Amino acid sequence: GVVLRVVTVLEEPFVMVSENVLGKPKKYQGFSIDVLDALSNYLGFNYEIYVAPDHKYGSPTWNGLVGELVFKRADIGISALTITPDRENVVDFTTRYMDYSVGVLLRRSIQSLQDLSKQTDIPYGTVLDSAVYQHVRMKGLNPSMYSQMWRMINNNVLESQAGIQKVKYGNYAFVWDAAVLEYVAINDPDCSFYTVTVADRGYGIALQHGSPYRDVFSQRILELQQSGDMDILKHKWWPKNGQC
Amino acid sequence: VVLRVVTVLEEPFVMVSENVLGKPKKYQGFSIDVLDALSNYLGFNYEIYVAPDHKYGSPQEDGTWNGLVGELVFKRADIGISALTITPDRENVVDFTTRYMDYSVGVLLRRGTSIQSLQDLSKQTDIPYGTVLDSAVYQHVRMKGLNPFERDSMYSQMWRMINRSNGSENNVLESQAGIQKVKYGNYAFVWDAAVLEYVAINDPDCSFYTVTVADRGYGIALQHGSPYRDVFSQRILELQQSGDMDILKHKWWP
Ligand SMILES: [Ca+2]
Ligand SMILES: [Ca+2]
Repeated sequence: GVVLRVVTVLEEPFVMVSENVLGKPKKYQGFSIDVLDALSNYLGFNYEIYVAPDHKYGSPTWNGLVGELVFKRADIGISALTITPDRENVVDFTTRYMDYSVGVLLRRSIQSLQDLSKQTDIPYGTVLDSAVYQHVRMKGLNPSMYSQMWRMINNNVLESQAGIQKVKYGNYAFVWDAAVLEYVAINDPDCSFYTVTVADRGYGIALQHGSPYRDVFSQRILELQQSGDMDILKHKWWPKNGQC
Repeated sequence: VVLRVVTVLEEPFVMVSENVLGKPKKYQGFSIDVLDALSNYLGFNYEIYVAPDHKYGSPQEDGTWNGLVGELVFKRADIGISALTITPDRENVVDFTTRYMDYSVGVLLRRGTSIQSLQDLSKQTDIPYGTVLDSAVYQHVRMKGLNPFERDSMYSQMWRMINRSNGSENNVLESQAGIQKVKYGNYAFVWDAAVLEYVAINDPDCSFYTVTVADRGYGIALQHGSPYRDVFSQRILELQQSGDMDILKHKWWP
């Protein structure tokens, strides 16, 4: 079984450093890693993991993870990497292995992005100029809550843990990646958070443009999705089975 | 050049819009708009033709595919368009673009009832329900209702209703059959939500009303190793992320 280069980007609980002890090789865990193992175990290929030098997903030459692929320094790119047209142009993606959504972190009355966007008592924002910021903008100016969210968000934003922390010790809701948020919520030592749809796109696995693995990879991903296995894997990192 | 486009009639994905003496048929529909979007951007032209066997395609015991998927495997078509879902068995023999819309299972009911979900429909027996015998939905239901490793209470019920006599009681053998059974009798029809939705909307009497999540997606099938695969996905990604797709979607599902 040949060895493929896997480049990742830390993002809990998608890709995390599970082990890093002086004198030992770094080990990783997480939903994205599980999917890589499900594919490696079936297709019989092996691998070595390394993080994107800049800890960036990749923005237009290309930087970050996508860049590592465009410059053929990697073979696969496992991370909470969203499938977008620009990227799909420079690299090749599999099928989405999970749907990407925008969520809101609240502090222990709001129950939906709709309520969050009808009230003001609780200011709310995201990470300035980020993917989510642009998403709310783009939607907010279309031609019916997004418009009231943009009117609001567009002062109140910031740049990620800062937002997480705002909600914790102050009055503020944080709009951001829902899977990330949910994990943050579930695993909070004091259980001070609760989260609150739609899917504009999805998380993918990138391979270098014209890779011969894309096809069989997508097959295996679809099979894990349609068989119900993805869910067995999703519950491991996102279980509404207890704690908070 | 001109690309051969195969398809399967299905409302509102692909329908006949124009068919009048001494003229070539004209098709319309959500899937048709998407195809046009691709056609205009990549600037290619096509000629539409329907799946010889009116089926999306199943792996036949000869070791070859029939239906639409089959048209691509035998290189008779270049593009496959319709409410075709991206599935492992399929993607293994043909190349799919990224999904262009999500596929959810839904339920068609008759005005007067108050079933809020598949969960509810599952917890009552007063209104018998079902789907198409041996269809995709039939399988899914049987699969999740039979699984012992993870016993889904909902699907278990769903499953014992569907096969109440091995399928003779509540299953219809054609889409139209189940739809009409809801309207003229005591029956709930479990089918493709998008399809049932177009039917709910446009019912002349508004005697219908519909009600899950999605594990699949409808995709554009191309032939194994198609050169158009990558580029086709790029623009679908574009239409979705740029709210455009949502407009085409409000077109047939207002
Ligand atoms: Ca590409
Ligand atoms: Ca394929």
